[PDB]
This record gives sequence, structure tokens and C-alpha cells, in this order.
Amino acid sequence: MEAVKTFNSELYSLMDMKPPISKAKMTQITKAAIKAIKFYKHVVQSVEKFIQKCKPEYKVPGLYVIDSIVRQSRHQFGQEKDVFAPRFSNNIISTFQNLYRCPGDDKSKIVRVLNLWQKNNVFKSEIIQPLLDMAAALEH
Amino acid sequence: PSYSPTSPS
Ligand SMILES: [N+]
Repeated sequence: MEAVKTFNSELYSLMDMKPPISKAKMTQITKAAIKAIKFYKHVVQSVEKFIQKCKPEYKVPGLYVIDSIVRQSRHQFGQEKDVFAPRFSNNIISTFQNLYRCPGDDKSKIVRVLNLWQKNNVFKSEIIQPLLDMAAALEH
Repeated sequence: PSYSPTSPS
């Protein structure tokens, strides 16, 4: 899976940079993911694996990868044709459990993304709400 | 410029 090998390289190249990650790098990763759309399942697994394994400082970068991929795919293939949001939604509870192990000052950045996802209907509201509830429950 | 989740695709 050459296209996946190229995606894996871009995603892991996040390790070669101190956050915040540039738009230029996020674009590169996103472009690689889209070119690898035949193996969208392996792309999703690689992103989820990255989020499970990375240092606290790369949690929000990991979430930005999901955001950037999903929005680019919706734009490029059509909102109802996008394969990425539905696939990312399968393990999304586990993904956010992992994301919420970010530094304290990064929690608001996760909520910001969740609110935008709701506002712009990137994910179904039924999916997003428990993710928000988890954020608030952590603050108590 | 750093990535913003508000920025267009
Ligand atoms: N897609």
C-alpha cells in the first residue's frame, strides 16, 4: 500500500516539529490521506494509533489531522459521499478518551473543534454530544 | 501560519 506508506510518512513527520503545526504541514498530511482514499480504513487506523501513542503535546495536532482530513474529503467528494467522518465515528469515544489526556491548556482547543463540528454538521450531533459531555465532566 | 480548525479546505 504505497499511498498508505506516503500517508504514514507525512503523519509521523509531525514528530519532526514542535506544535502548533503549520497549515502547510496539515495540507501535506491531508493531501496524502486523500490520495490514499482506497485505503481510508488504514488511514483512520493510523491516525487513531497516532492519537493513542503520541506525547500529550501531539493530541491536539492529532485531532487537527482528523478535522483537516474530514473537511477536505467532504469538500472534495461531497458531504454525503465522504467516507472519513463515518469511519472516524466508529471508534470516536476511544479516540476522545485518548485526546483528553492532553495538557490542561489544550482541553479548550478540543471543545472548540467539537463545537465547530456541531455548528457545521461535520459529525452527527448524537455523536458529538457525549464527546462534549466528557469535556465538561473532566472540568468537575 | 499555524493550522486553525476555522480555516477553509
Ligand atoms: N470520501
